[PDB]
Amino acid sequence: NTYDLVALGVGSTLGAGVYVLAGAVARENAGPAIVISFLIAALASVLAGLCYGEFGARVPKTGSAYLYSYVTVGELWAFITGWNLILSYIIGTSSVARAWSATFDELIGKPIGEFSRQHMALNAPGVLAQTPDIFAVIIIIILTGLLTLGVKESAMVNKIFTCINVLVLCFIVVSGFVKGSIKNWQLTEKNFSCNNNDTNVKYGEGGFMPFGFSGVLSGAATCFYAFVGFDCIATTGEEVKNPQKAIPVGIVASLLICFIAYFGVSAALTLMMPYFCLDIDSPLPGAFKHQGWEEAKYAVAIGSLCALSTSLLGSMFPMPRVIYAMAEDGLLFKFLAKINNRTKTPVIATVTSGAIAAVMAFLFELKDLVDLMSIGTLLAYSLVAACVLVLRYQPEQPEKFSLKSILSPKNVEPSKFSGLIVNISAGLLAALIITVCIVAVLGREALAEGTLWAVFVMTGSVLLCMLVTGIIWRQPESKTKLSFKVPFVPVLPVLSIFVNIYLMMQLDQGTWVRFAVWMLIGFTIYFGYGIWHSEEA
Amino acid sequence: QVYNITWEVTNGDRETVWAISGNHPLWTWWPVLTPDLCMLALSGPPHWGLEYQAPYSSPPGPPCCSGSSGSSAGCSRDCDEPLTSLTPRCNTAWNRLKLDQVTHKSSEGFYVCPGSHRPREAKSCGGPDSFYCASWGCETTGRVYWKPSSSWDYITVDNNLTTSQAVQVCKDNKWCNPLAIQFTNAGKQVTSWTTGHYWGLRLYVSGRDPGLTFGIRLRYQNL
Ligand SMILES: *[C@@H]1O[C@H](CO[C@@H]2O[C@@H](C)[C@@H](O)[C@@H](O)[C@@H]2O)[C@@H](O[C@@H]2O[C@H](CO)[C@@H](O[C@@H]3O[C@H](CO)[C@@H](O)[C@H](O[C@H]4O[C@H](CO)[C@@H](O)[C@H](O)[C@@H]4O)[C@@H]3O)[C@H](O)[C@H]2NC(C)=O)[C@H](O)[C@H]1NC(C)=O
Ligand SMILES: CC(C)CCC[C@@H](C)[C@H]1CC[C@H]2[C@@H]3CC=C4C[C@@H](OC(=O)CCC(=O)O)CC[C@]4(C)[C@H]3CC[C@]12C
Ligand SMILES: *[C@@H]1O[C@H](CO)[C@@H](O[C@@H]2O[C@H](CO)[C@@H](O)[C@H](O)[C@H]2NC(C)=O)[C@H](O)[C@H]1NC(C)=O
Ligand SMILES: *[C@@H]1O[C@H](CO)[C@@H](O[C@@H]2O[C@H](CO)[C@@H](O)[C@H](O)[C@H]2NC(C)=O)[C@H](O)[C@H]1NC(C)=O
Ligand SMILES: *[C@@H]1O[C@H](CO)[C@@H](O)[C@H](O)[C@H]1NC(C)=O
Repeated sequence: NTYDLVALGVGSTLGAGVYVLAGAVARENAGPAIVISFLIAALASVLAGLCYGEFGARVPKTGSAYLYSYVTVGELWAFITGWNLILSYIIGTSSVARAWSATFDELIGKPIGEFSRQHMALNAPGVLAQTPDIFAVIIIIILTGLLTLGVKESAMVNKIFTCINVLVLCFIVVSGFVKGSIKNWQLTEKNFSCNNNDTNVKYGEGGFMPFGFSGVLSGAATCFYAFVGFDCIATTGEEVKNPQKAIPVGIVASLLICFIAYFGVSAALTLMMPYFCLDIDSPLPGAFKHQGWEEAKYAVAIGSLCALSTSLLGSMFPMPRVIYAMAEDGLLFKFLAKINNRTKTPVIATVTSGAIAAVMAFLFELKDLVDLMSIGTLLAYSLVAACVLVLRYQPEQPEKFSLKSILSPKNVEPSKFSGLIVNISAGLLAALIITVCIVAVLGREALAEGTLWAVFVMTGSVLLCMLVTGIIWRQPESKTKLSFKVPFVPVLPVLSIFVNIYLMMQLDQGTWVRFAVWMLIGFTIYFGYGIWHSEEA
Repeated sequence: QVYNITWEVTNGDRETVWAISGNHPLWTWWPVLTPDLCMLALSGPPHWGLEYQAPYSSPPGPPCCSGSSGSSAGCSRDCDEPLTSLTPRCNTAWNRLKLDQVTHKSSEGFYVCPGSHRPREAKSCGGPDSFYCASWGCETTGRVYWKPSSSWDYITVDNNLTTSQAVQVCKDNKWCNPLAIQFTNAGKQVTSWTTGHYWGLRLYVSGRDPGLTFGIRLRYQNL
């Protein structure tokens, strides 16, 4: 049964993440040190997964983090989680359509792509895609037509596509270890000449870590989105033979298998061809071509187009479903809630989300969409971790204080006073890790210089973080039995939030601006319309 | 009588990496030597990335896309990207920009310590393994915040170009970390330059303080 749990996890986790991400990271953010970027992103994911195990344990009905938040924590928190999940699905659809279109375009040939270069130009690389992906828009419209018609993901074909994906991954790893050479992890100025006449290349230092540990951290922040999919283990639904013991082993084993796959594939990619000469549109096939195994481009083309499909469909199928769920609850506009009588599907929500994903794929680069999805997913996961941390200390439902009551409560089970102090402590602690990450990222050079203000704020914030975590620790936990519990509930959720926020802070200013605008639209919808028409009103 | 005097600056291997010449009487001509800090690193320690480059070799590395030659095949944009993650070294135009920044930033900098010509009281300073800078107080010159100086060291060392002047020279993919070395009065009275004197130079950085050895020597012939 544990074997089945780990299988479910590996299957649910996207297998197309490395095909599109490996090149973009290994060329723009990390080098061969992407091998390490995948590791950190794995660990950051594991901390999240364990929390999900408890979160899905707190609600007997299986569902998304939206439903769990709405039942447990309330309207606003659930709205924010669902809106982040909407962004994750929409932008994941956009990114996977980008990847699939790029792969097919390179396979068919550049002239097919060069039609866009002839007839279209956004002309704003910084805030707009250097090249619009019209064909990804065509893919998204086709798939939205299929989903509106009622076409649904097929289990058997998905299994077949996952098997072919894993076989091609094994072939890629074997070919990397056969043809690849360690010299590509030791490149110097002597090897800083690329055969193709491609300009504005980011040579960097060269070697194994050309862009430094900050580049490794930015890649890990960008690689966090690839490990998404382990939720299905926490939300398994079926009964488990040893829940709090089988669920965590399954989650960790699935994430370790995914890390092994990504490590092997990125290692092969960065060993066969120089990191700075990687093809962002299609890294793996071009890397094969560089080594003279050009025929392999077809095999990868067979695998990649399958794997990306299993990703795109996976993102596309639930994208309307969250919109429908929120619209029924009144959080989102009711016109999305309506379901066609002919299709028995939420046609309007599917069409709207498809159009948004198509626009995002058209106007924005692959890395921009990737980082926007990463920031949204990291915010959602940090919110889930905070939700578990808070709920562990609230009393089971049907201000002034004293230092003795705060530091040494004598009650054996959570009182409402204990719940309020834990709520306040969680809020203060969240703000304080935000400050810690700000100083560690914006004040990073200031910290290296040892300037008094930066070191003072850092030390004070870290010590007060420890103190707030301790005050949470001192409060009694809920005696309620759960099918799963995060082991170190005072520490592990806090470390999860810390890692998630730091990874978010690694993302570019453009990603933060896009995310801020998205959250602003979400809050405008909620405060202007959602509150008043909520079905619980 | 007037001779063809040549002042030569050599790497740690005592191979000439820079020189200037003039028809002057011996011990009367004391020009400002302007060797590049990167020339001193040719065939030098591995950190600088020039340990296999011969003296007088051209600056290695691909051109910056912002150079006066404009964009070209394989040009780097690292010369425009933030340099915070780069190592201060001489191996690339953007690494030379980072070295220029480190040598110019007030907090960072470089310091120089005397070699064999140091007084015996400086024996504790250490040999070439330490670049004669095993501990603070051995440094006699160089640009750092505490402005070290000596009444007996034979040279003073400073940056030659300002940051703004050096940035464009770096983007052109040329040698762009020129030092300015001036003979002190002690150096002007010293006459052992025929045998050459050697100094160690180390960057003041949050780390191992990478360094190199350089030398100054006089050659002369009839003219
Ligand atoms: C006054 O003296 C200087 C220097 O004297 C030189 O060093 C002494 C120790 C001794 O060995 C002298 O015999 C010797 O000349 C004279 O300047 C040198 O002049 C010669 C030619 O007369 C240059 O020889 C080289 O010739 C190469 C082609 O064969 C040419 O490519 C070289 O240029 C490249 O390399 C030099 C360094 O070798 C570099 O500085 C250039 O920028 C270029 O990359 C070079 O022309 C020497 O290089 C000259 N300099 C040195 C340090 O040797 C000077 O001519 C003399 N004047 C009079 C009036 O006597
Ligand atoms: C799943 C359970 C059993 C173990 C979870 C382990 C994590 C809590 C550890 C493993 C690796 C750690 C990370 C490794 C490296 C870093 C980088 C660190 O920042 C730097 O080192 C910055 C350096 C620079 O300025 O360049 C911030 C914490 C973080 C994300 C660490 C946070 C804590 C992590 C995720
Ligand atoms: C990177 O460049 C270096 C030097 O240009 C290469 O090292 C030489 O490679 C040639 C192969 O043509 C050998 O004959 C030499 O013996 C090598 N010398 C040294 C000192 O290594 C190196 O192979 C290049 N690496 C890559 C991946 O192209
Ligand atoms: C080092 O500094 C000197 C002095 O600042 C520079 O010499 C100047 O060069 C410019 C352009 O050739 C002349 O217009 C000035 O008259 C020179 N000044 C003096 C005092 O000679 C020199 O160019 C700098 N760079 C190097 C490599 O020496
Ligand atoms: C290199 O440049 C030539 C024209 O000078 C061009 O035909 C060729 O396609 C270029 N190589 C590439 C784009 O890989």
